[PDB]
Parts: sequence; structure tokens; C-alpha cells
Amino acid sequence: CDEVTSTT
Amino acid sequence: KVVKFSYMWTINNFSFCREEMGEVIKSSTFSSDKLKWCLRVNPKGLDEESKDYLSLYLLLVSCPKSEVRAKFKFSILNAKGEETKAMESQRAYRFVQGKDWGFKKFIRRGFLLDEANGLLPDDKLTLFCEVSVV
Repeated sequence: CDEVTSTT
Repeated sequence: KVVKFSYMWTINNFSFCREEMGEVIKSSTFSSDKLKWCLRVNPKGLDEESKDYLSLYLLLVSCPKSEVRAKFKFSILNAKGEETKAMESQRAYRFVQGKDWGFKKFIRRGFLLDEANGLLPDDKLTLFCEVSVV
């Protein structure tokens, strides 16, 4: 749940 | 050198949100102008994997430079204004104009929507974002 991601 | 700033976003009538999976609500823009930022939430997640979660991202809306690096932290405020359930970037991320970064699985809908947990006082969700640009 704590992973950083981007929508692109 | 170092610039640190914050934004509090109150989303009223949260329980009434009709956004389906993939639909987004964007906040008003904010700054520390030069740079303009906004928050964006998917009440029913970004995709099938995150359907059970709110997804929350920081978006760089306007940016004079090629890129900016920023660390960020998001939290939920309780009725006392205390931060709870915070998630933080472990390092700075590279933003360009129109780029977001954040948490696909920020908080479980089944937790947040149960009013006994105290995170929707008067049906309002209050998010707090802190950003640091170095």
C-alpha cells in the first residue's frame, strides 16, 4: 500500500 | 534552496460521491507563483487492483522549469485536526508539467466510510498534503 506510483 | 508548503483539502459530502472506478476529483490549485499544484483523488480507485481503495496523487499543473524534484506526504485529519494515516514519499520524485506521483492504495474504502472510525466528521473528508522542493 505504501509504494509511490504515477498514473502515467 | 529548500521550499516547504502545505495544502488542506476538504471534500464535503464524501459518502455521496458517485465516482466509479477510474473517475477523478481534482482539488483547486495551490502553491508555496511560478509553480502550481493540485491534488487528485479516485474515490473508487484507479483500476481493478485498487477498487477497494481511495487513490491519491499530487499533480504538478504548471511549471516554469523543465523539471522539479519534490518529496511529499499525505495524511487524513481527524475531528481534532490531528494527522492520521499518513503516507510519505521515501525520496524526492521528478515532476514535469502534467506529471503526478502518489499512492494508488492510500486508504481502504471499507475503513474510511465507517463513520465510527472518526475520519468523516459531518461527512467531510479532510486531506492534508505537505510538499518539499529542494
